[PDB]
Amino acid sequence: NILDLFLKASLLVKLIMLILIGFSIASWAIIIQRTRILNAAAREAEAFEDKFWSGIELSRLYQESQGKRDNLTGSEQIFYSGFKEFVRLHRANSHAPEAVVEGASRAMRISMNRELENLETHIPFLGTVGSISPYIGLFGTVWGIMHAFIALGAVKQATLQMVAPGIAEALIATAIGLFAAIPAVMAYNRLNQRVNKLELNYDNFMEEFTAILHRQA
Amino acid sequence: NILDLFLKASLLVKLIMLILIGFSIASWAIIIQRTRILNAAAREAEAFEDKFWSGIELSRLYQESQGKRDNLTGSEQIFYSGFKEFVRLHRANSHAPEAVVEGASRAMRISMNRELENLETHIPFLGTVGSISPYIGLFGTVWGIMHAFIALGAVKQATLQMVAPGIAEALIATAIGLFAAIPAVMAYNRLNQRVNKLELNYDNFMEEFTAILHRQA
Amino acid sequence: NILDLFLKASLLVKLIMLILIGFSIASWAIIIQRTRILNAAAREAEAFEDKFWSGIELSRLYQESQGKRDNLTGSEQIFYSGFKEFVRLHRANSHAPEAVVEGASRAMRISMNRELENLETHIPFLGTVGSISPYIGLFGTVWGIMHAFIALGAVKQATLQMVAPGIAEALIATAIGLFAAIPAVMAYNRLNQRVNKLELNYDNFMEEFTAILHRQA
Amino acid sequence: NILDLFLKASLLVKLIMLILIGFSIASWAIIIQRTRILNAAAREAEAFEDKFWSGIELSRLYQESQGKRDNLTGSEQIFYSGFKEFVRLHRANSHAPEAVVEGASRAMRISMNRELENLETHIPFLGTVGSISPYIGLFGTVWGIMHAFIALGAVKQATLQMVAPGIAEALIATAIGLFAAIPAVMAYNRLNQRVNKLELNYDNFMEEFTAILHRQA
Amino acid sequence: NILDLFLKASLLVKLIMLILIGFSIASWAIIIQRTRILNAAAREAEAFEDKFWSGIELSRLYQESQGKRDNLTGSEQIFYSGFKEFVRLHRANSHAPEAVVEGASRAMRISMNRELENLETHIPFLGTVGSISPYIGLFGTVWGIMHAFIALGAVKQATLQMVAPGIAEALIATAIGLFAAIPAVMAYNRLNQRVNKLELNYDNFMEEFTAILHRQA
Amino acid sequence: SEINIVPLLDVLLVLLLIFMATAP
Amino acid sequence: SEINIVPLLDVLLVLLLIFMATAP
Amino acid sequence: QNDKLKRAIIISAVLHVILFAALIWSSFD
Amino acid sequence: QNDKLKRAIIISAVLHVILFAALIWSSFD
Amino acid sequence: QNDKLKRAIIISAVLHVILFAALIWSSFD
Repeated sequence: NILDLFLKASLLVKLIMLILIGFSIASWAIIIQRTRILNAAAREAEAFEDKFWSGIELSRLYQESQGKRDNLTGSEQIFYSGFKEFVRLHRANSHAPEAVVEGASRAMRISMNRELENLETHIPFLGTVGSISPYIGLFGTVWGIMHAFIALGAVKQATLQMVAPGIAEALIATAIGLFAAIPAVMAYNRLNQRVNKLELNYDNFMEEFTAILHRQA
Repeated sequence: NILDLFLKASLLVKLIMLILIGFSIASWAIIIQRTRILNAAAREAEAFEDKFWSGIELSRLYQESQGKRDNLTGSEQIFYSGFKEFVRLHRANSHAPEAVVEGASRAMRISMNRELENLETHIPFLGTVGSISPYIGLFGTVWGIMHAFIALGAVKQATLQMVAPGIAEALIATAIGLFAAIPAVMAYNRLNQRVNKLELNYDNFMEEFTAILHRQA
Repeated sequence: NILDLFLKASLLVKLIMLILIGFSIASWAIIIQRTRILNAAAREAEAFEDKFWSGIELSRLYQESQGKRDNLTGSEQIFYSGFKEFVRLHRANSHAPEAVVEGASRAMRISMNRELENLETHIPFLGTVGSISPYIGLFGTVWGIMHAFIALGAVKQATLQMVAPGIAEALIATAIGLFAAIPAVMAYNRLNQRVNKLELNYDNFMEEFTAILHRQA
Repeated sequence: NILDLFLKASLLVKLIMLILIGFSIASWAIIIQRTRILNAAAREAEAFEDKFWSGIELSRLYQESQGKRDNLTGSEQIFYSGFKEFVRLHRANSHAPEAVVEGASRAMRISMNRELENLETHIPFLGTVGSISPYIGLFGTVWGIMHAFIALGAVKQATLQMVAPGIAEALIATAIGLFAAIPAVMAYNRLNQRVNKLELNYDNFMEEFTAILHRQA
Repeated sequence: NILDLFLKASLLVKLIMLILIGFSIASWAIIIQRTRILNAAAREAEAFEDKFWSGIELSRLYQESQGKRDNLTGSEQIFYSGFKEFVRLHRANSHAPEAVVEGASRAMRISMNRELENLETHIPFLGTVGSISPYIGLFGTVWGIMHAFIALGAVKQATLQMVAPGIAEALIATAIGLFAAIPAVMAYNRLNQRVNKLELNYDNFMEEFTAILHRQA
Repeated sequence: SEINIVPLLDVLLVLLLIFMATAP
Repeated sequence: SEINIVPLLDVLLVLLLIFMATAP
Repeated sequence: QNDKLKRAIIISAVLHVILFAALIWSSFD
Repeated sequence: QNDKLKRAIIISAVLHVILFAALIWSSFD
Repeated sequence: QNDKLKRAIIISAVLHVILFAALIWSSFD
């Protein structure tokens, strides 16, 4: 039934349907794949932050971090970069305390920016899809209405078959356009507010680490 | 008439109606549940705010909190965690005053975040329902009208009178969706405003107690 | 004419019209009320900001404010709260400049927050009205069309001229809904823009006063 | 002719058409008036910015600036106000060197705010017109369409010869609305962009002049 | 028979269609050209950020930059101009340190402004197309329908088949309008976001480099 | 940067009136 | 708080299609 | 505060009544 | 990441095929 | 970037011309 109407429609309507189907598939895949990464990042951040406040010497933590340096991710890399820069600056030329503090701060900022860039991917695509999804369906419906009006212009009296294709193609276009827009709308804000709360934890950790480093030198 | 509607409706039409009815029931239940919890939390917060400024020494308040034992919510939990962490850190005599103050602040921050997370449950479902509900109804209406038009062509004795009952039943889908979506936005806004109101009181109490604890150090 | 159509309407349509009219009246009343208060607050803040920097000793200004011995509004309240906190905090407890500065700043922040809260009432109602209003009109339109189509099938004669009035009722409902909706949607942003600027001015004044107090410690 | 259609129209349509024509005329006048001022301000600012860094002593620049004091604008006015406040505070009172810099900064900020306010006149009206006109056109069309439906409800055997003038009159309102709404949207963004690009020069000049004043204080 | 419809249409419809086709053709190339430039700039900035903090002395970096002459772009031009003017002012006799620092800072600001102006070319044109395109199509459709009814009014008695071809020819403009409107709206936001993300890095680098050079003198 | 298709309701109502007018 | 117009357009288009289908 | 709100409510109500009365009259013509 | 993208694409394609089959079956009833 | 801009303009123009010609030719059929 639906396949009959889809085949009977022109090529432009079929292209629009294919584009909408592709957008739906991509949106579903991205929504599926983002949540696991976000949850894993949150769990790793909490787990690492648990061990930092246990009273263990920072030197032992730095030594342990070297063993898995190439696979560091999350909140652990910021501490690694900051401590490496601090120790390198302190061991060389006996720099002023402000210099080493600023070096640690810049290293932490760069690492945090890189991590946040890694976390946030393909999120704006969902918003764009949700925003611009129905207007393509409106384009298809307008073309179907035009075809129906052209069919109605025959000299003979109109019949059901003459106006059948336009109505069917317009209805199918509207239905697919409406169907393609739900998941992006339902997921965009929930995905954005997820990162908006990890940013605050990273900022708080950076402030605490800098404050702790201030007293040492 | 509900049984008649279900009997006359085909698949992908009664499922949507059941989903919408379930969403309406769930939204009403969630609202009714959450109003009382928020009111009780506000009253308890006001009561403990009144208690604290009575001039009683902090130690006596600590034995009172210990007498309360496990059942603690909000400000009581924050105060208990802060004092416990402060005493545990101070008894060690292995940290500077700034270190023990920071350690005391961290526990209060964690407890406040946990309490807010406990209070803020089930809110996003209302937003999802309010955002999603109309489009499902529109999809159902479009599908029903498509089926009604398709079934018409089979019988060549069609009349404009006999299609009115078929057309009328299709539009029931969107009305249910709008009726479900109407109260969700208002409930969402009011609950979010109340939570935002509580957050400021929690933050102010945390800062004041941190300053007071630092004074004795 | 139109009055006859309104008289011949059903109960739900009339109730919807009454609700929309009430919402419009309330929104207009709030919009008319808030602007004068905002303008008065702006000019009062500017006047006292100008009075501060004339060069008169701060003690004389505090003496005049205490002699007023009444509730104040705007930048006057912040100065009074800060000076009153400073007077007691300087002699008592720790004489370190940092403690006194932080103690004064906390009181200034509390006063700013309470004034901002007192200046921002009844605003979210406009936003929720703007968000909710169109759906009620759409509900009325759908109900009217449904009843019009249901009534048609009960007679043997099928003429669209018999169906004509229901479309007019639905269009009236939709027009009333949009007319109620638009102005609040505009006024929400138009009013938030002013509160942002007032907050910025208060923050700048707080920074300047904190620096002035700190430099004499 | 169009004049005949205007004459045969009722009061509401005539009022709507007059309002739309007035909006078009006002929009054109505002655009033409504002373009020249925004063009001249940038040239004057660039000329004074080039002149300032020539290395001439500031006292000579201040002395020369008093010749055309009533006609100064932009960075010249900012510099004049800052220098006047600085010299008045320094030679009229004996205080710490930081207070004079703070007062000069406040005076410069107030002058910059006044200059921006004078530069940003009459802009939001274009945005209001662009956001309002289509709705007015839609209401004007819906009124006539509803009246035509009411008239057709009672009559029988319509031949499409009685309702043609109604459609002909309704379409002109929408055409005029679109014509009025077209240019305001394109003018608004460009004017806002020019103002935003102009603000940064004043900000940078204020920062540089404060830094310069600090050293010689 | 799209070509037949295009040839049959009046002068204004053909002019509007040609204008819309021109806008679409001009619009695609700008996006295609700008995406590559932004992508290249991102990786170049990342590479330079990687190289600078390796611990290499500044004189070696200046010697490397000397050979590349005008090929330097992005932050490399900023560093080149800043160090050049710093050296030029330092070798001059009787120099205050802060004056030299400010002289370097102004050159850095000028270079960054020039780089941003070069990078942000032709972007604002897309927004105008995206905001104006549909209105022209709607105006054309309204004009076409109006003249269709004007031609219909010549014969007072006519059926739907007399006017049906006219309406179908009119609706061509809106489809082309939407077709030209969609991609610019899709691309403008992403381009703006990339530009802002690139600007923030230059701001941070300038701040850090200005901070570092202060301790050199 | 969005798409405004508000005036399209005008054309829809105008076209809808035609079919009702020529019903008999 | 922004005005959502898509549902109204969809309902109007559905009604127009229903009216058009009944022409013959 | 409350008195100003009541006055604004009354003004809005009378303005709306006047507007509706004007709209109804135009229907008879 | 690329392997995760491939897995997500495969899962989405399977789900879409199942949904299309269910829609076709429901169209008959 | 000016030569690249001209190349992009030419490519867009020829692609649009080819696509429109194909659409028009298929429209008659």
